[PDB]
Amino acid sequence: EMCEIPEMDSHLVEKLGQHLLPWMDRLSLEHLNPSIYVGLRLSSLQAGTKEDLYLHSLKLGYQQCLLGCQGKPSMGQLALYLLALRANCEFVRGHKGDRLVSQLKWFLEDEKRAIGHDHKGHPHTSYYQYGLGILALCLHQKRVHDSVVDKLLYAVEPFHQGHHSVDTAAMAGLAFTCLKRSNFNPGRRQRITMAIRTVQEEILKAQTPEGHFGNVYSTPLALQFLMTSPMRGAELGTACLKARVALLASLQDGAFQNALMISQLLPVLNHKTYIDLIFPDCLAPRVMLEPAAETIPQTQEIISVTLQVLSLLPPYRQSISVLAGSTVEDVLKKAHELGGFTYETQASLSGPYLTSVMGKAAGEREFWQLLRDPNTPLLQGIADYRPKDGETIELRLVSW
Amino acid sequence: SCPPTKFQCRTSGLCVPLTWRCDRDLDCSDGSDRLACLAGELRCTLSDDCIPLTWRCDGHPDCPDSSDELGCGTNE
Ligand code: CNC
Ligand SMILES: [Ca+2]
Ligand SMILES: [Ca+2]
Repeated sequence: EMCEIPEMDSHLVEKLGQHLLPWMDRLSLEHLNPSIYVGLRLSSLQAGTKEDLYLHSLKLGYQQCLLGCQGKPSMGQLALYLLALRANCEFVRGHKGDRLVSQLKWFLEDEKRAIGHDHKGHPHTSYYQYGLGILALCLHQKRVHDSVVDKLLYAVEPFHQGHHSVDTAAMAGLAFTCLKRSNFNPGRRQRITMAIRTVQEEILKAQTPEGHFGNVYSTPLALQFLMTSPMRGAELGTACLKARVALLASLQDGAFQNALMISQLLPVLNHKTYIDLIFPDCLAPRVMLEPAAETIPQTQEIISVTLQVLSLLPPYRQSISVLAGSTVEDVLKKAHELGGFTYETQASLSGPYLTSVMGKAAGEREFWQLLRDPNTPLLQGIADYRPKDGETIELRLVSW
Repeated sequence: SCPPTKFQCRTSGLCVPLTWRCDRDLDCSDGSDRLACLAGELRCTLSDDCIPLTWRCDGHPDCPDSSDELGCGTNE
């Protein structure tokens, strides 16, 4: 059947938008987020004249730093900037536009070379950004060579190496879908068609008993992909409705507070996906967002959190006291304030990313993994996860 | 209502740099605005730029002078 998510409560949706609203005023290149802009335009919600200023900031930052800063955007972020142009019914154009396109095309070419004629090699980034970059170029009707598409095809086709997340598979499917709708790689038409089906079954098989596809935060992008095509022979309808039940429970439980996650979910709640950026409808009516007038309550409770790092000699294990409601990053900050602990973060569209712990920076295909007790990886980053009293947070350097 | 080392625009008033002015494209509003190539690569005609062979005749001008998208199209 077909993947359909029946509309939800307008108040739940507006609540999501209000989380997104403060970011509309944060125009610092460190804070600028093309994904927020895309997600807001594809939604039923609107920020009014704030949007135009946000877009202008994106145009300033991205075109001056990539063609000229502090930390110019990555190529993956450039791809999302391209999606933002489409969200405003623009095609990338002119000499700056044309050169930005070629930069992204260089990104894919380098990543293709890294993967190799062999297909063992990893991308310097991820297959997620690989798929995202193909999608971005396709949405602006820019063609990539068959050999570039082949890498994404081989990554999901039968007897592929590695294992990919639902998120990564969904982004691949979105790329494939854009190629198919645009008739862009006729020499790979039949393989592209088969890849889309493959991604669909991989995603449905990844559906948990609670209803989510992988986890709660993979469900939005997965639903985006599933919504773009019908699935005959399969029971897509029931799968998507069970995903809705899971999604709804997570919303009412406050699972979606991170801005980029909201920006990936809002299109779904408006029956739209990134594929709607092929033929965008920029003038479709959207409800204006006003600031939530909500009085934030101040806690009076102290909680203690055990912070531990066993990846380093000598190991670190300390009980850190913070106000109830604090984030992991607050715990980290307080550990640093007590002495004996240090760390580093870098900016990303999902917020602060943990790069270094106590002098040790994650190397190639390594990262600092966040875990809680017992041996359970967090589903949120240091700025979003809020530990309970008595919980133990581990920072573990892992290879993937 | 704008700065000295930036431009101003007349319909949005959103100020714009002026290494953007005015560079044959509409950044504003209104309008008041040798090192041998690697194997498998290809050199541009009016410059030193190198591009993968697969970017020749792919519908987008990757060379500053669009050398790669001239002689399109062939047959075979
Ligand atoms: C690949 C990827 C994936 N990951 Co990771 C996973 N698993 N991630 C990152 C990878 C980065 C390295 C790499 N080679 O790219 C990788 C494999 C190490 C990974 C690790 C993180 N991930 C994890 C999560 C939970 C986040 N990640 C996602 C962005 C999940 C993503 C899926 C998704 N839906 O986005 C994902 C598929 C694609 C992200 C991307 O490239 N976006 C496009 C890119 C152009 O935007 P960007 O902002 O510039 O990308 C950077 C950031 O995304 C940063 N980053 C990656 N993950 C996070 C998570 C947070 C919370 C923050 C603040 C930044 C990041 O790394 C990217 C640069 O390489 C998120 C959806 C994944 C998910 N389904 O759970 C999720 C985030 C959930 C949320 N509520 O925000 C970890 C927290 C796991 C853990 N318990 O340790 C961990 C972050 C630890 C830390 N040091 O802060
Ligand atoms: Ca100009
Ligand atoms: Ca070309």
